[PDB]
Amino acid sequence: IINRNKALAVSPLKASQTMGAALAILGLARSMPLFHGSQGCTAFAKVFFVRHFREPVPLQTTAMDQVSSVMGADENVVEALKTICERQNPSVIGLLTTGLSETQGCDLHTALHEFRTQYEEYKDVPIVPVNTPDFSGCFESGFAAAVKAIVETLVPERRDQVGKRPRQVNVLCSANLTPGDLEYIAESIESFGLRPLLIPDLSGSLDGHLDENRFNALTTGGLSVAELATAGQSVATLVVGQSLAGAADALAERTGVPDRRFGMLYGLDAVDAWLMALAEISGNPVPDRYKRQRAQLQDAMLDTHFMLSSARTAIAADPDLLLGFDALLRSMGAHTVAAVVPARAAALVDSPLPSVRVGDLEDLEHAARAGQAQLVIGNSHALASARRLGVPLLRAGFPQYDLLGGFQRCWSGYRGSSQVLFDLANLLVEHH
Amino acid sequence: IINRNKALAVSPLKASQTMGAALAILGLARSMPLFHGSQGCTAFAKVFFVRHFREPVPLQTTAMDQVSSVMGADENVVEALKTICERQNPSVIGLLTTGLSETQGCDLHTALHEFRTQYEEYKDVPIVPVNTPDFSGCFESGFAAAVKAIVETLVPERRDQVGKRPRQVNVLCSANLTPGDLEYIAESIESFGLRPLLIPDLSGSLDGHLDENRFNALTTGGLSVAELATAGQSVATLVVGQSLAGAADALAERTGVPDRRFGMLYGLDAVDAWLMALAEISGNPVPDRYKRQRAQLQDAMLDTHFMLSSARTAIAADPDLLLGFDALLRSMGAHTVAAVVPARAAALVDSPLPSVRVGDLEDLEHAARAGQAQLVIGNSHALASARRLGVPLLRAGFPQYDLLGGFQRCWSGYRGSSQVLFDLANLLVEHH
Amino acid sequence: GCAKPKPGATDGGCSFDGAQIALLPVADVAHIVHGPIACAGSSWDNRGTRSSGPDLYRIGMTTDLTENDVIMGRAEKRLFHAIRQAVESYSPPAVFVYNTCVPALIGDDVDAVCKAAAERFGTPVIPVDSAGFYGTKNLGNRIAGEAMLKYVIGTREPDPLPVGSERPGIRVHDVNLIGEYNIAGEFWHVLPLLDELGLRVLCTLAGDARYREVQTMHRAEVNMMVCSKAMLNVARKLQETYGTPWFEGSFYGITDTSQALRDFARLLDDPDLTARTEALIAREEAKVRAALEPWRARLEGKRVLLYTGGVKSWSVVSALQDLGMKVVATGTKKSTEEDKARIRELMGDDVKMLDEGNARVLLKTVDEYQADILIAGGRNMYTALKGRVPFLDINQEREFGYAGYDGMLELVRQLCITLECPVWEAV
Amino acid sequence: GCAKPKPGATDGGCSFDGAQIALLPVADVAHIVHGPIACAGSSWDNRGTRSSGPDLYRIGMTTDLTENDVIMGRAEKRLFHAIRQAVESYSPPAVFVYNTCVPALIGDDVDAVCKAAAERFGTPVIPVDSAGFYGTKNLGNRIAGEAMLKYVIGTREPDPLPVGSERPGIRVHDVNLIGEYNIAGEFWHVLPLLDELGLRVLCTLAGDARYREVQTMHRAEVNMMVCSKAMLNVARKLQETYGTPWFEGSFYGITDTSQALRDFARLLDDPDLTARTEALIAREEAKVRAALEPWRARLEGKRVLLYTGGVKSWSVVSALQDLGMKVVATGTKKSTEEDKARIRELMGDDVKMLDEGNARVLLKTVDEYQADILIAGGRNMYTALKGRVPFLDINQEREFGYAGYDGMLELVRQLCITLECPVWEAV
Ligand code: SF4
Ligand code: SF4
Repeated sequence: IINRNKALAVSPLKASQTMGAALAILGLARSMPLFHGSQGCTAFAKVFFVRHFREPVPLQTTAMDQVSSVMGADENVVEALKTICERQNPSVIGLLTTGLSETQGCDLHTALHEFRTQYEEYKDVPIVPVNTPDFSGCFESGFAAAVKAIVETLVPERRDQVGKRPRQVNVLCSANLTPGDLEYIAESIESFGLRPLLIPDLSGSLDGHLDENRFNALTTGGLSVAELATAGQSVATLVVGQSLAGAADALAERTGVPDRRFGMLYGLDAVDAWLMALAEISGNPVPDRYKRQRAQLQDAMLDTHFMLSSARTAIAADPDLLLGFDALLRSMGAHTVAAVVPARAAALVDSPLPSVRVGDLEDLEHAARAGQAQLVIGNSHALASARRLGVPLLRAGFPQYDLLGGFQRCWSGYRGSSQVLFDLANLLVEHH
Repeated sequence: IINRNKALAVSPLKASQTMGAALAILGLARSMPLFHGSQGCTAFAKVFFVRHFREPVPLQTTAMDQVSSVMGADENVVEALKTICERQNPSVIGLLTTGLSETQGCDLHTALHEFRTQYEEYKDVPIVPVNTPDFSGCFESGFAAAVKAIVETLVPERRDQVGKRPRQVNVLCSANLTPGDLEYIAESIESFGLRPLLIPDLSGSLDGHLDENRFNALTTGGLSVAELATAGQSVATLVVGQSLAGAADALAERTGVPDRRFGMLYGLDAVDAWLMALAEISGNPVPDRYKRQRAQLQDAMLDTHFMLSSARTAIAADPDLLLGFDALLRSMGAHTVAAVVPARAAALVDSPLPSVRVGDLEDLEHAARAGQAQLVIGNSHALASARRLGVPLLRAGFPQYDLLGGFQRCWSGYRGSSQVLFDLANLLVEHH
Repeated sequence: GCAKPKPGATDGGCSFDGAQIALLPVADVAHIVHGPIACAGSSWDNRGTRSSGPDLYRIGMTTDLTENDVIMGRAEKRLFHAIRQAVESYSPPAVFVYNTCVPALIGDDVDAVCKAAAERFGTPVIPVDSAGFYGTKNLGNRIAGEAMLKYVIGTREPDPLPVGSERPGIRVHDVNLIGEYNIAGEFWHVLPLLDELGLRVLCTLAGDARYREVQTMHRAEVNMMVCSKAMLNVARKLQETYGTPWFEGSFYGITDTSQALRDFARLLDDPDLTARTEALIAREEAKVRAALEPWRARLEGKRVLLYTGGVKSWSVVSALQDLGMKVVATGTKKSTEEDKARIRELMGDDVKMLDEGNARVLLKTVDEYQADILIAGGRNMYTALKGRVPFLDINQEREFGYAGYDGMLELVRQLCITLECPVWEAV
Repeated sequence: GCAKPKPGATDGGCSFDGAQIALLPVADVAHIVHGPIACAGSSWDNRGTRSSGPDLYRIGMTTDLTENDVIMGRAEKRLFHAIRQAVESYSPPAVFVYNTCVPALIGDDVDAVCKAAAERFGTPVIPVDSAGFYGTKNLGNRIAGEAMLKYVIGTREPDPLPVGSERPGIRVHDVNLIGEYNIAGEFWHVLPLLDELGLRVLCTLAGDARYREVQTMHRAEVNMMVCSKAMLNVARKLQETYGTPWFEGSFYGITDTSQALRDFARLLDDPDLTARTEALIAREEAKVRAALEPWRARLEGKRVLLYTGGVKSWSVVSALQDLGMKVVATGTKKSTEEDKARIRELMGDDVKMLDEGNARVLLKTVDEYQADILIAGGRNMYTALKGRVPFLDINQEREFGYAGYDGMLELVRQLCITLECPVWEAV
C-alpha cells in the first residue's frame, strides 16, 4: 500500500505540477509556455530546465503584482497573451495556472475569453489552458495533465470513426521519456514501416538542434499543431507510461483510434510486448535487428546476474520510473528495498511492491538505511543522500544538473535495458 | 618524432601480435584460431579475451613439447589441423606462429603443405597462415597482418577489373573498432542504400549472439568465407584505421576496387568526411538523421568546451586510437600532454604531436606527471597508473576486464564522438 | 528602477529568491521555505557559496503545502510543526522561515508563528517576510538585511580573540564584509590578506558565515559594502545605530583589491596598519603583475561586450579594464540607476536603453561592435553560445574563482580557455 | 597423469603459468618475466591473492625481448640490466626471475645471470626455471617449490615473537601453511582462528606472504599441506631436511576446518593446545551451524555437477557435501591420479573418462543427471552460462570468500544468488 505522513519536507523529491505541464508544451514545435503567476515561479522553473538540458528554454510570466489581491489578473493574463503573440508569434501557447493565481479560482477559461473578444491579434494562434497549482500533484502528473489539455485543445472532435485512415501510429509519451527514449520509440516504430506521431515530442525541441543564431520560441520543436491535427485519423495509438491513462482516455473518446498502452519500456517482457504490439499493428515481422538485441540483452543478464541477483536498491523517482525500474530489476533477482515517490499517483496495488512512500529524500535515506540499500537510483538531488549512506548513485529522473550526458540518455528498449544492467553491475562491483 | 629506450618493461602497455592476429580470424564466421606454439601461449590469450568480451572464445594449441627442440613441429602442426578439421569442421582456420615456433623459421607454408599432401580430410577447409612472433610488433599490427593474410588467402586474384559490379562496399576494419563501432559503420553504410561487407566482422562473433546450448567454433561469427569471396567485385573499399594500409594495398592490387581510406571515425571532420565519401560513392544525399546528429555533436562541443578547452590528457593506446583520440580532443582545445604507444607503427610525422613514446605504463605515469595530465585515457591496466596519479580514467583499448559494458561501446561517429565529450567533461568536472 | 512588463524582459525572480540569495550562505542554520513546491523544490540544488564546515543550508527544507492546507488556516499549523521538526531533527543554532506568495496572500502570520516557535522550542527563529510578488531579487536582498536587524542587534558580543595571538600587530582590528558571498570559495583568496594585516572579520555577511557570527556585527570598527548596494541599508543602519563607518569596494581586479585594503587602512586609523598595508599591496602587486605578463599578449586587445543582469558586473570590468581589453557595457531600462550611471561613465551619454530585447538586441549588439566575448550571467549564456559567441559567466557562485590578487590568475585562464577554443570556428 | 593431444582438452597453460601462480603472492618482491610479451603481458592483471601491504607483485615486470635480442645472446645482457633496473627503481627485498620457452630454447643461462646480478647489486635474485614447454601448471608449481629450496633454507631465522605476548598460551607454536594463497583474502578468515589457538604462522606459502617470511620456514614445528599436492615435494623435503612433520587438510567446510585444526593439535603435542582447540571448534561449529540453518531449506537437495580443472575442487565438495547437496564429480583422462581416486570414492568405480570433450561431454553430462549448478573453474564458466546452466567459480582467487567457518556463510549466499536467479527461466 501507499504510506504518507507530514509535516516538514526535507530535501524534497517533488517538483511542481506546473513545471511538468510546462515541458509538455515545450515538446510542441515553436511553442511558448506561460505561467500565470508571479515572475519568480518561472524564473525558477527556467533555471531548473536549462541546468538540465543545458540548452535555452522559453518561458514567460503573467507577472502578477502585489495587486494580485485586487484585479485577479484579468489584465495581466490578457496583456501577456497579446504581448507574446505580437512579439514572437507562437505556433502554440501554454497557459498554466500557478499556486498563486489558483488561490482565487483565477477565471482561466474567462481571461482567455477576455483574450477571446478584443484581439486585433489574429487568433488562429492556438492556446492550451492547463490547471496546475504548485500545491497539488507533481511534475509527472503536471506533465500528463498538459497532454490531456493538448489533446483536447487540438482537433480531437469533429471527425471520428471514419477518421482512422493511414498507417500513422500515435504515441502518448510520458514525462520521464528522454529525447533518447523518444528517438528509440520513433526509430523503433519506423523500422516496422509505420510512421510515428509522437505526442508530444521532446526529441524535436531539446538537444543542440538549430542553425539560427537565435531561436526565440523553441522553433527547434517537437509537435507541429499542423501535424497534431492529423492525430484524429491513424491506425492505433500507443500509450507509453501509466501516468497518461487520463490522456489516453481523452484521446480515445474524441477519436476512435484504439489504444494499446503501458509500461516504461524496460526489460525483456516490456520490450517483447512493445515489439509484438508493433508486429501485430503492422502485420510484418520484428526486424532482424531487434531479434539480435534481445539476444544481446539476454546475455547481459547472464553476465550481470552474479552482481545484481539479490542487490538491495532504493529508488527515488516519479511513479512511472519507479514501476519501470522495479520491473527491470525484478527480472534480475534484484530487490527494491525502498521506494520513495513524490505523490500518490495511480499505479495502485502499488505494483508488486509490498509498499511505497510519498515523502522525499530524507525519507529515502532512512528507508534505504533501514533495509540496507547497496545502491540508490534517483536524480542529482540524491547524490547527497547516497553520499551520506555509503552508497553508489545512478541518476535518472528530472533534475540532473550535475551530469553532462544525462538529459539525453536512452533508458528504453533492449540496449537501453542492457546498458542499465552494465551500469548497476559496474557501480556495485567497484564499491565492494 | 617517436622516442624509445630499453630495458625492463614495467606494467607493459603492449600485447602480442599473435593475439591481435587472433581476433581478426575471430571475426570470420565459424572459424578457429590456432597458435603454433606451446599451450600456455593460447591459455593466456584465451583468458585475456574472455575476460574482455566476457563470452567464450575458441582458441587451440599446436602443443609444442620439450621436443620442440627436435622435430620443428611438423607432426604437431599437422595433427592439429587434422584434429580440428575432423572435430569441429571449421569454415576457416587460423594458423599463427608464436615466438617459440618462429625461433627456427618453423616451416609454416611447409607444415601446411605437409597438411597439403596426406588429407583424407576434405580440404576445401580454407586455412589462413600468419607470421606473428610475440617478439615483434604488437596487438594492432598483429591484427592488421592477419587481415592481409585473410584478404590474400580468400579469392582476391583470378577475377579483376571486370570484378567490380554491385553496390557492395568493402570495409577494412582495424583492431580497435568494437562491435559497437562496426554496427555504426554498417548501419551508417546501409542507410545510404549501400550494403557493407565488413572485413572482418567482430559484430557478428562477439556479444551474446546464439541460441544453441553450445557453440564450439564461434558459429556466431562475422565473415563468411562464402561472402568474403565476393569482395572481389564491389563499387569501392573503405579503409578504417591507418594500421590497415598494408592490407588496403593487398586488397587493392588483387582486385581493382579503389580505396578511400583512413581515420578512426572521431570528431566533426572525421565523420563529415566519412559521410561525404559515402554520399559520393552512392550519389544519394546524407540522410536527415546524421544531419541532425552533426547538429547534436556541435552542441555537445559548445556545452563541453568550458571543461575540455585546454585539458591536459595522457593517452596510452594503440597508434590508431592515439591519433583518433588526439584528433577528437584537438577539435576541443584539449592538449594531449603525454602519449605512450606499444610499438613504432606507421603514423609517422607522429601526426601533429611533437612526439610520442614507445615504453608502456610506467612511462605514461611519469610522462603524465611531467606535463600534468588532468585525465588519463587507457585500458584497465591504466587504472593503477591513474589511481597512482591523482587522476580520472576513461578506459578504451583492448584489455578491459574490469568494466561490464566496455567491449561493446560505440566510440565512433557523431553520437559516439559526442558521448565521449560528455564522459571526459563529467570526469573532469567531479575530480575538480 | 523596476516595474515589470508581461513577457518582456520578464525574468528575474521574486524577492523570495532575492532574500534566499542573501541568507542561505549562513551554513549551520535551518532554512525553511513556507510555501508550495514552486518556491522551494527548484531553488534548492541552488548556487554558489562554499562552506568550510556545516552543510545544513544545503538541505532543502520546506513546508509542503497541499491544497487542503490553503483551504485556509492549516498553513500556520504546518509551519509551527515544521519548525518543531527542524529543531528536533537537526538541532540547528537558529532557523529562518522564508515567506512566499501563497502564504502572504491568505494572510499567514509568519512573525507570530515564528515567535511562538522560538519560545516553545528554544531555538531562535527569524522570520524573513519577502514573498515573491513584493518585487525583485534586490527587494528580497533588502528585506534580508532588514530581518538581520532583529538578529544582528548584538544579540551576542564578539568572541575573545583566540589564544593564537599575532604579536606586534593590532590584531584587535574588527571589521565586516557585507555582501561577500564566498562564491566558488573565492573569499578564501581574500581572507589570508585580511588575516595578514591583522583585520579580524566578525562576519562575512553571507560568505562561509555562521549564525553566531552575525550576532556580533555591531562591534565591528569598519563595515565595508562589497559590491552589493542592494544592502546599503545595512551599512547605513549599522552606522547610524552603532556609529560604525563604512565604504564601498570590490575584490575583483588588482586596483579594487588594493583600494579596498587601502581605505580599510585609513578608515580605522593606525600608522602601523597603514605602513603594513602598503607593504602587503607592495608584495602582492609585484607578485600578480609578474604572473600576468605572459598572458597579456593573448587576451590584450580583445573586445568584450558587457551586460548587467542583477550581477554585480561593474566589478569584473575593473579587472579586465586594467589588463587591456576594450569594454562595452549596457543596461536594460529595468536596470538600477547604479548600472546606468556607471554605463554612462564607461561609455556614451546615451544608450542603456537596449530595451527588454533578449538576444535580439543583445546578439546583434555583440555583432555591432565585433565583440570577442559576451559577459553577463547564466541567463544570457545560451543566447551567447547558440549565437556562436564566446562566453564567460558573471558568477562568483561558480567554481572559479575570480577575486583578490590570485583571482585574476584564473579569470585570465578562463578567458583564454573560451576565446581561444578551436570549437568556435567549428560552428 | 598428463601428456597433451593437439586441439583436444589442450588448454591448461605452461609450467611458467604454474610457477607464477605459486610465487607471485609474495607481495614485496620483484617478479621479472624473462621472455617476449606472450609470457608476461597477459598473465599480469592476473588473479587472486590479496595483500595486506606491499603491492609490487601487482606491477608487471618483464624483459621485453625484441627479435634482435634473440638473434642470440642479447637475451642475457637485457636480463642482467633488467634486474639492475628493478633493483634501483623499486629497491625490493628480493627479485624472482622466471624462465620461458624462447629463452630456455636458445640456451639462456638464467641461474648464472641471476647470481651475477645478486653479487653486483646486492639484492637476492632467485631463478625460477620453468619455461612453459616443460609441462603443465602443476609442474610449474613443483618447480616453484624446488626454487624455494635455495631460499627457504634458513637463509634467515624466525623473528622473535612481538612484545605483544599472549599470556597462558604456548604462543610459541610455530607452523606453516603450504599452498594457501589468500585468494579473495579468504585466509583473513582462518588466521584469527590460528592466532586464538596461539599458532604463529611463520609463512603462508604464497598467501599475503613476504620474502623475509619464507626464509624462516625450516623452524616451523608442523607443516600443513593446504589442498595442493602439487607441492607435496616441499612438505617432504622440509620434513626430511629439518625433521618437520606434516599433514594435509583444507580450510573449506566445517568438517575440514575442524579437522585441520584438530591434527594441528595432535601433531605438535600439547594438552593445553588440545583442550583449547576443542573449545574453539566447540564455539565455531555452534556459531556456523546456527547461522546456516535458515539457508538449509533453500539449497538442500539441489544437484551439483562437479568438474576438476586443476582447481583444488574436492575441497569444496567437503563443504556442500555436509550441507546436503547431492554431488556428482568427474575428471578428464588428463586428471591427476588424485582426482580420479577421489572421483572414485565419491561415486562409481568407472567414469573419470569424460574424454577431452569440452561442453560436449560436459553440458550433456549436466543434463544427464539433471544437475542444478555446474562447478568447475573459470574455463568452464561460459560453457555453463551459454548452455543456460547456473554456475559457481572454483576460485578462492576471486572476491569470495569461501574458507574457514565464516567462509561457508557466503558460499551458501553465492549458491542461492545464482540458482535462485529469475534470469535463468528468462533464457
Ligand atoms: S514568485 Fe512567489 S510563489 Fe513563485 S517562487 Fe517566488 S515566492 Fe514562491
Ligand atoms: S612459457 Fe611458453 S607457453 Fe608459457 S606464456 Fe611463455 S612462451 Fe608462451
